Amino acid sequence: MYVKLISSDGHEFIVKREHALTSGTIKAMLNEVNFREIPSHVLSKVCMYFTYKVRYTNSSTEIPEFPIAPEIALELLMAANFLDC
Amino acid sequence: MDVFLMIRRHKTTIFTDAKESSTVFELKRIVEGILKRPPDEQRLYKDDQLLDDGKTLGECGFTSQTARPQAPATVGLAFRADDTFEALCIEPFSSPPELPDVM
Amino acid sequence: VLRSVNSREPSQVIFCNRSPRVVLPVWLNFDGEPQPYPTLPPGTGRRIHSYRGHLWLFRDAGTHDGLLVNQTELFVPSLNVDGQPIFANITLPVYTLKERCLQVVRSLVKPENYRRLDIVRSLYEDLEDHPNVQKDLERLTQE
Amino acid sequence: KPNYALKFTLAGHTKAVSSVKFSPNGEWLASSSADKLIKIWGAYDGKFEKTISGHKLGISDVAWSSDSNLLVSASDDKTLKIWDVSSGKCLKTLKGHSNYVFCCNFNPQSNLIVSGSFDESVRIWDVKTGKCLKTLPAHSDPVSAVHFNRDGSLIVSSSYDGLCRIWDTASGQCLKTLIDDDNPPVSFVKFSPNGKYILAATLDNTLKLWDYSKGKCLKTYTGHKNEKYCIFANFSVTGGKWIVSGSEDNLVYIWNLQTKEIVQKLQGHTDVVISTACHPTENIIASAALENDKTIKLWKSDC
Repeated sequence: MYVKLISSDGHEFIVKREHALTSGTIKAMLNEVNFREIPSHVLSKVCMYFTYKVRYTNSSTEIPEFPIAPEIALELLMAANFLDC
Repeated sequence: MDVFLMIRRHKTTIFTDAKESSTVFELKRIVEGILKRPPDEQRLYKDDQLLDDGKTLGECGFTSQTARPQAPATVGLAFRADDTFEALCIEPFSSPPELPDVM
Repeated sequence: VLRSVNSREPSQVIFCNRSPRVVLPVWLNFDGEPQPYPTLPPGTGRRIHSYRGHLWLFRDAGTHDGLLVNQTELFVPSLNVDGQPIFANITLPVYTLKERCLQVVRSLVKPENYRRLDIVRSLYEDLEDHPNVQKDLERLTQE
Repeated sequence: KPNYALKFTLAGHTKAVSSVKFSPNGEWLASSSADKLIKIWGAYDGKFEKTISGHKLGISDVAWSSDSNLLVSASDDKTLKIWDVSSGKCLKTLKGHSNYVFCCNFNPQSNLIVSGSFDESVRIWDVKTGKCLKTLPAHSDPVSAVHFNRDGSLIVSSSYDGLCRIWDTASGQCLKTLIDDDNPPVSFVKFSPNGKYILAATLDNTLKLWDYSKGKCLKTYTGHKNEKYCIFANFSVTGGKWIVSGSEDNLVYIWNLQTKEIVQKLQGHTDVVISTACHPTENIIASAALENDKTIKLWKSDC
């Protein structure tokens, strides 16, 4: 039902497995998975994207913007490029 | 109506959704299913406000507008420790690097 | 190609902007060339005068990010039997996390300083692979 | 009742003919065309008189001054031009609209020109200076027709936004908007000769006669085809009281103004009849057709 995604700095993020399968990487990598290179202020945002993606995919209720603060954009870009999501 | 939450204790964060009309007690059942501890051994919080088992999440201040999938609302979680409860303690996430010159 | 047909059959349309972006309607003329039209503020609507068989797409007006209209890429006013204006509901697509990340970076760094960045060199290409309407039109017609 | 029969076909334009207008003195017919030319013809014999040229793109409309000496024309090149008809020379080019100019008219005094454009504005111009005196934010969609009433005190405009609006010439103020529950594009509008009524065409195969003071519709005329082009219509007042209009089935339609029944249909054109005109003193109709025809026809009736 759930998986645990652990950041580089030890934070443990517990998310629905279906939500984690949003990332093609995580599908292959996968219960528990460590991300030695992704810190917690980035992994938490990745989990938010998982929630956002599953909630608003194939819905016609008005889609809001996914917000990304400037300070996290590059790492999130690298995380997203790594995660293939 | 769905609310979208982060239940946080120490270095643990649970991402879950719930109905605005569901109860604090029902949210503890979600936590129990994941972190083993029974509802009677849990204390849930909105900021520094202890939430009562019988209140709905809406009644505590978690609504569709304030608790969104791309910006979930935080629920603090504290466990029983021996004769009493541990203090509420949420470890902050890592800090972001300063903005490179290009920005 | 993908082009409007000179039907001369008038058709009223509501351009309804249910997105947070400033929207730029693009009409494909009778030679298939994109023509830009006045922009829509987010959360606003406008009744406009168009024609049956005329092709429209919708983009972010400052960045040319592609947008959805009635859950698809292209809008053509269809048969009207009730006399009401046809709704063109413009919405945000669910962008991939990567794509949305590219959008936010492009908005903060000028394209001169793209390669002045601490990122895997491969993503340099993705940053400068901007959305433009002509790129999609070749895409759309080759589908 | 009327018995219009074809007398002359005027050939010469090389594209769609957009507008025909009899000179107020009855001597001349001016025609405009998508071929960018204006032509002058004898009103009674059809004899070609001269060609007037200067516009850079096609022309939608042409209109005479009260004394039959000047013409104004409205062009896709975004200007109007004022022409001295006897010399064929362009006196002024009226610049200011930001898109196609579709319609034009002089006021009865012929010191002012009114114009309406795809750009949703109505502009009032000084004939002598060529300067724009007023830009009215008249509509929210293309303006299909503009017309001064009998004493020049009012302007009526029509638009694809569904409205007819009546404007005070001197102040520029909108005095009345003609609005109904259903609002199809208004493709043509004209004051009746006494200025009390307004004839409006809509792109649903309907012409309507509005009471200006009451702001209410009194008569409708149907049976013709009009869903695509802005077809020019007229009051025929020299014999019986008719309404005259072109039609997208290549016919000129003539209705009894009072009863609203069709009384004649004129066959002869080989494309959409987009312009009709009624002679000021004789029972003569001019009609003009689009690209598959390119001619003007003159028809005469005994009543």
